[PDB]
Amino acid sequence: IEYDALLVDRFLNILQDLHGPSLREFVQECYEVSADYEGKGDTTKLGELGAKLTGLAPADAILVASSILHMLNLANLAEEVQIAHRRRNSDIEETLKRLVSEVGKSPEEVFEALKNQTVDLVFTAHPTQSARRSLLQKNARIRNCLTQLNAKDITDDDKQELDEALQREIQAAFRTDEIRRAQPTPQAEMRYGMSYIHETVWKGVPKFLRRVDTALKNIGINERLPYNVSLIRFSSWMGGDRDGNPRVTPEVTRDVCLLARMMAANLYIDQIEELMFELSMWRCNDELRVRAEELHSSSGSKVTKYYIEFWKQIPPNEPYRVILGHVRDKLYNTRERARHLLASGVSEISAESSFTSIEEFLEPLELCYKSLCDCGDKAIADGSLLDLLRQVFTFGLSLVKLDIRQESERHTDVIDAITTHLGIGSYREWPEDKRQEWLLSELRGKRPLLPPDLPQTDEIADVIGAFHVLAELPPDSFGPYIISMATAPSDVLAVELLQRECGVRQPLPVVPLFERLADLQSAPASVERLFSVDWYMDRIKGKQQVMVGYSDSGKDAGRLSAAWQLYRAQEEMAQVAKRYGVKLTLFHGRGGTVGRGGGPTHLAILSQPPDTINGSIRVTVQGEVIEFCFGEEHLCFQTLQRFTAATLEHGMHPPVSPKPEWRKLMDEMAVVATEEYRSVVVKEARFVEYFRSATPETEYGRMNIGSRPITTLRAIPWIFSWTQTRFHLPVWLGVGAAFKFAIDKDVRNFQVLKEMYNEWPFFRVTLDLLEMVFAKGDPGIAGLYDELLVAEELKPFGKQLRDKYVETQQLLLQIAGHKDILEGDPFLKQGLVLRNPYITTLNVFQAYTLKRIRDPNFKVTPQPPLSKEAGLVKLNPASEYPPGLEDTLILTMKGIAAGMQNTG
Amino acid sequence: IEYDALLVDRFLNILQDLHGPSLREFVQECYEVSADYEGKGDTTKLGELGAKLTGLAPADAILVASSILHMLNLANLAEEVQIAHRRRNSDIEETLKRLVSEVGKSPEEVFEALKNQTVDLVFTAHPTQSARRSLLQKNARIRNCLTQLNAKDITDDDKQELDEALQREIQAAFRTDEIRRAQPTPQAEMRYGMSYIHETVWKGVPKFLRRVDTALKNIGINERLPYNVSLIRFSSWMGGDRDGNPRVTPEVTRDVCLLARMMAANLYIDQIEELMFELSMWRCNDELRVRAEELHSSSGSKVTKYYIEFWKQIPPNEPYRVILGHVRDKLYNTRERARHLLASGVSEISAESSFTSIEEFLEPLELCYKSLCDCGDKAIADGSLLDLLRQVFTFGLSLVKLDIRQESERHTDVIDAITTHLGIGSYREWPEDKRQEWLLSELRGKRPLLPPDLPQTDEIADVIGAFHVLAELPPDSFGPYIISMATAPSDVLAVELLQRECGVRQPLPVVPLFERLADLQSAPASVERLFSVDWYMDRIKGKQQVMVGYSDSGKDAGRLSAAWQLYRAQEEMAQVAKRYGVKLTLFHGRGGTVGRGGGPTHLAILSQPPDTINGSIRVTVQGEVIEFCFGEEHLCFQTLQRFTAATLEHGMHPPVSPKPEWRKLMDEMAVVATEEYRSVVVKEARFVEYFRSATPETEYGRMNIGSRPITTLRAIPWIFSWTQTRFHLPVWLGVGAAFKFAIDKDVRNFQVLKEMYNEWPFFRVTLDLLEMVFAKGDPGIAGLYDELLVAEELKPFGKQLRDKYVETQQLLLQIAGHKDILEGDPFLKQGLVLRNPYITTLNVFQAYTLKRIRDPNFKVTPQPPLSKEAGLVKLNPASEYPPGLEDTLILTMKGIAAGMQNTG
Repeated sequence: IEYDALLVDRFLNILQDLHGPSLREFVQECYEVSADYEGKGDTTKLGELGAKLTGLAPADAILVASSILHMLNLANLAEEVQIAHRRRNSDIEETLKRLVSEVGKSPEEVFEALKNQTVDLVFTAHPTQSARRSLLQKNARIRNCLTQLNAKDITDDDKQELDEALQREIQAAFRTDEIRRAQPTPQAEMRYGMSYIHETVWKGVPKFLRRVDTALKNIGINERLPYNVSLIRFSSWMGGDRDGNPRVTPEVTRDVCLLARMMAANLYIDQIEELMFELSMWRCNDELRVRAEELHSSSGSKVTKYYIEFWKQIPPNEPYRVILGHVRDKLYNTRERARHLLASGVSEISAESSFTSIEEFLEPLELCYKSLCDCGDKAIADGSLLDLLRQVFTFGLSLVKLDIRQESERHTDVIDAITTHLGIGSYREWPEDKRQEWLLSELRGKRPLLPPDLPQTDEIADVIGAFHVLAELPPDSFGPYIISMATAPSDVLAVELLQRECGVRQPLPVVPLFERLADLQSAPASVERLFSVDWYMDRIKGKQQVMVGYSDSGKDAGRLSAAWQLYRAQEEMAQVAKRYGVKLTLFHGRGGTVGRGGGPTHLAILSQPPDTINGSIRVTVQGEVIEFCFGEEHLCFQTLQRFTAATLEHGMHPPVSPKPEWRKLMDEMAVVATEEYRSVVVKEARFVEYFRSATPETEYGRMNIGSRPITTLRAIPWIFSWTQTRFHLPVWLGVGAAFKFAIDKDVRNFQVLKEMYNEWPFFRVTLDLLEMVFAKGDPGIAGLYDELLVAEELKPFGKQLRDKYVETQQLLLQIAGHKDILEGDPFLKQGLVLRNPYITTLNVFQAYTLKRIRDPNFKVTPQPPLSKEAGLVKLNPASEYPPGLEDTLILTMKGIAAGMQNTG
Repeated sequence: IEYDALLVDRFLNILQDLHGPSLREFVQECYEVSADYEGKGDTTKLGELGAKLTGLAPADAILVASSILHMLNLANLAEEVQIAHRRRNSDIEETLKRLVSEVGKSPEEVFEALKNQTVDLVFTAHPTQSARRSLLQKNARIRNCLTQLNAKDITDDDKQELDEALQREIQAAFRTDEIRRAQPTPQAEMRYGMSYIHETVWKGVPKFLRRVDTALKNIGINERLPYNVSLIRFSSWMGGDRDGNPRVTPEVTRDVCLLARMMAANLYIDQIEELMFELSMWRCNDELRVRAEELHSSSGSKVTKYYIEFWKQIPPNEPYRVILGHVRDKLYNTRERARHLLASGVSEISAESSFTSIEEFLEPLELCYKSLCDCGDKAIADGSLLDLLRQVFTFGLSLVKLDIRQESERHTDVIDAITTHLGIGSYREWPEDKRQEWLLSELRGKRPLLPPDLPQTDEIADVIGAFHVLAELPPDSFGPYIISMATAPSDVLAVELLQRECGVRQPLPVVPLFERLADLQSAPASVERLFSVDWYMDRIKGKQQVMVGYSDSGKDAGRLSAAWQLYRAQEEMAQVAKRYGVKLTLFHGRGGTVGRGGGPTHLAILSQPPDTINGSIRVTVQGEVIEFCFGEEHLCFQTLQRFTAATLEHGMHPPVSPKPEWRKLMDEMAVVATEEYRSVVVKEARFVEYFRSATPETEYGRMNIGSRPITTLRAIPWIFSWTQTRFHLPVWLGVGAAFKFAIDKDVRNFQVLKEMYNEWPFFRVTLDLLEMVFAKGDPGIAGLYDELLVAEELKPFGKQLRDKYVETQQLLLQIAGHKDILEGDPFLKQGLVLRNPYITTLNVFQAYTLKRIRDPNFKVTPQPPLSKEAGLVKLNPASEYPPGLEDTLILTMKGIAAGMQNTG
């Protein structure tokens, strides 16, 4: 609550210096009026505030909007810092002690479990990130300045300077345009998510483990965690996922996957280069002695004058510096090899001259470790050496594995053209049992099918291309090959074919994507049918993985229905696997907002059926969230902490399995929910009309968050639209009726709901999330958009919804036993209280802007300029909307999303 | 005394945890014992240790030697922390206040003077760094872990993980052979001293400067210190100084001056890259709008796939990023250019393709700074953009300038031979008057001289070739050409010629190096003569530099004499200059030890004739001192602080000019101090034998410190010798007599001696330095080497010096009015008490070790190996001296060197 006033005060001043009191006063007022609204709760303020803003001139409007955006951002920044300081002044050491003590588990059990556990976090570039790298940068700088600013040992002059620092970064950020003017490229996006790896996660992982070691010893286990074990791994979709996005061509993958390999190569060099300086021992293994001597006579060259450190030949007097040096040289060709490959077509540098596999890079390293531990000096080995070893297992030769995605109907096109051409029918019109026949005969065969004279097609080729590249690059640089909207088992085979048929060394594994409601239901079906194919079941080798999507599930049905459906689905799927003895691991397509399956990490894991993780899980970090989770130091350390602590516990101390009673009621409710949902968003004709009216869903594409070039469509904008209007329709629409039903059915059921909310994790967490949403909603604000945009005829329709909101919230609070929303979290409300008034301003602002943009005959009374006098307006060359209107709008969305902490 | 134990304690725990509880104890005992002598004086106990020590197995002798070495080392580490942590609770701001407040100066007068001040700190690689470069890395590591381990906001886990690291690091340095086996190379030496630049000084400079900006504000001036103004500058000798060192071929010169530019260009990139992410405003100069418009308009729309950031074309909406990006590329070439010129022979990268002059590089950067200013974002410009500008004006493209040093005679060798080969006789035999006449006319001629067919010694080449390398390399990468042993005006005119006769664009400026007493006295004349030759005066352009040695200077003549002479030297020289209106600046060849003109920065600059410094001053940093003065960041900041402060005062608050009485008496004691001096080193053949008899001089080389191979000895080895044996004979020799004499010549002089040590800065510092010297010398250890290595013959001669020593020390304390030594510095004495007992033990282990070499028939009763065991000793294959002696001797030196915190 302190830093808040600090960052804000600072900003307000800069504002005044750059633009003069007049304007600083305006922003100052807006807050006041919004306050009276958020405080006394009198709706007259919103209308008054509206008069204040509709008068502003283009430049002032763009400024005013921008001003609130920055203040809001700052708020979030202050909050992070405050959270960090507090909580230091959850934790594995905790969960271990708790598991061993309370739950009582042999430390060996823990240790083992820990060893056999792996949480793969895959970053994805879903258009969920609003801020641009430019501002995200200034932020990390302000965070850092704000921290050192609270240093309890900095002199006077010291502080004085740090302050000046904080201010100019604030001003610099204020001075840059936050409206990304062009759509990013797939390569640019990968360069974004990558920034975190070589800036916070790279040197983070090793530290995280050091703590996981300290913890282990604190529980008795006087043994560090083996460096080969990898508790957490990072994968990426930036460059691999090409579903619905034509811009991710097969070359884009070569480039991004090559560039990433160069970065790793580069990082490790700094590692080794120094490591050499540290391992200056001479007492070595009988084994290392040999290995070293050989490299001594083999090199013989020392003329490397361009080497800053360790230029002339290293004497065998320093055994490790010898091997390390070698490893380094090979590392340079690996970096340069890639450079050329990227720059020109090829490289003079030979394949054998560089590292092409992880084993090739480990053998030398591992050697030093053994040598050290053997010749005594183990501790010296457990130092920087142990850290590097861990990095290699976590990051490997290409910072992160790359997944691949593509809707199967594309694979059908390819396979169909191949059959048509060869004169053997239309694979398309083939019955599933027929396709499985042909496809299985082929997989068993030995004779090539891919005809060289095959008639290509931009897409029929774009897909073959992808596969080829998969063959070019190493086997390790890739993750699984996901098949969007793929149903029948033939769909998984058609890919198994193309992989080998397009020549692929170690064909990557195939994993289906069950997201649409329907697919999630018939999910355990296709799953079993697939384990019934001998060939497959045989090449699979026990290990199997399937991806479950959280976004579209509740888009076509309720949130409640979907939430339960995904539970059931991954619940059964876990048996259809257990029955066929396959280690099925689930890939969770969790978003940023609760509406798309998001929410606190430990809670989300706890809400998953018992016995369906067992130390193996993949989870998506959608764009925006990457910032949230690994933006800072401590932040990253928490995300890693959180994930492994939850996954570990969910295994050795599973959640409760739903009582038969609950299941029945749950299944029954889910129906009511979906019937309630589809009834209004689907069955109601004029709904969509009302939808594209009371919300800025239409203007979503203007922000330019991604590189993807209507009722039945898109989900990110869907969630977004109501998050802006602060209504959250989608997140709760079902729940209203689902509850009233279980009660109107039998009065005693109410006591059941209360029973569930108190004993069933899935259910408590599900409700607990909806409370947070309601805590960020405001039917008042929703009404304003209605009144201003929604037509007269359907005006009353809005009110109905407005009522369902309230009704659902009461029911929600009763079941939970809360007399007040977020009655549980006091600080979470404190924050809101400070924020809300700023958000409410941007709301009213957005509301009237849309009003002006849509109704060109909406008269307004223009006020006199405020800022000291525009090119600020000329920043948007050709705009379809009049003057400041566009930029202003993009700004409001930018900020409202900021204050809310969520884009979509 | 805090870490003083913390560190030592863990060392032992590791020591016994690695070699057996016995060795830990033995080492303990040897201190326990030696602690008694230092606290008693009965040299009787000493003999005991000697017996035991020599009776240790070769392997154990090493271990026991290294232990006391690594221990003593630690003491120096814990002491560096004990100072920071306690000081963190001299200063320019202070000095600026004291000047405007107390001295009554105009804040504008102080600012102005600060803009015209400059302090060139010249790093050199003298064989003074008796520390392994591989060991230094680990010391820094330790210091860092010691500081952090003593924070307050760290947790228990944090503390345990840190203390854990701090040990594995101490164990790392121990498990590493501290004796360098292969002698260094000129390239390896420039590399050692260079690390400090990019590892500390590169970032340090901008910081120190901002602070100065802060100070200037904290006293009035609300304007920053212009970025083009450089308070400090960095220069090197490493690769340019070839005096006395043959191994520095003219190739090594281009070699290092090339590598340096590759590093400079390199560092600049990391900076510029970063600053590209910062400056992201869209507002700019009409000038910059135009400029950036062109760059974007041209240079295609190319993408650089191997570029991590800003790979694609930059939009012109980011003016600053356009220009800066172009600077980055220009930078990448420059970095690649030199990279090639080193490794291969030439480069494809064009001349225009990269940066050649600082102007090319500045022009753009300055364009931005002014653009940001004009457009209101001065506060933004003063951020990272200023720091870079400050670096550019301080490091240039070379990073550090290079001085070239060659003995005067070596230039005669050439000129003499190019006359002998031509018609006219011999230069060498010509009278000085002749030399000037000829050389002058020759310099005014138009017809060549240097004959093609001229024969060439392996020496006449090494000098003429060097002159060619200077022709090739760029003018900005060179300092002056320093003529060691400068004597007469011809000496300068000879290089003035040779230079033009070997073809040089910008003939480096030539500067005399008056180092022998003889030349010092005559110096003022020479300097005036050179100002007399119209030709020279015209090429001088008003400025003039002249170095003055301390090392060899105090060699021929006693310390006192030399010290006084040097004063008069610069005293008159200044007057001469002043007479001809020449901005004479002096280059100070200050050593590391008091014997080579060492001591506290401020004290030193203080003890210099008033009105000789003012504008500028150059100072050397002899190898060992570099680690000192720039080892840590806090060290660097303070060093910069010290110089600029001291230097600023000496200008506005000059010291007192000696009183005629003082002058006279000084001159007198001067001759008396040399008399007693040379009389024992020159006018005595019995001496030379005692030297090689009592001090381990002939062992200096066994350390492979630098690459450089009676009066035939250098300064360093000289002092090194008497410093190990704790006698420091060369530093106090003359003094004793100078005093006694003036005490007899008259009694009123005792009151005049005291009267001087109170009011005259120079006379004070000199004695104060001495007191420290004596504060380290112990005649006990002095004579111990007699009864062990001194010939029974001149055994008394030794005891005769013993009495002069003690007589001198006594009289000193009398003049200073002190009871004890360092009486006025409880900290230091407290340090000797805890450190000495260790140094002693090493002296004991050294005096006997020298005998086990000098006297083969020395019977010593062996003992059982204390450690748990061969290969240790077999680390030195080809060694003349028996088993563990070769190594133990070098070790005992290295160890004592650390104890005394000085070598040469």
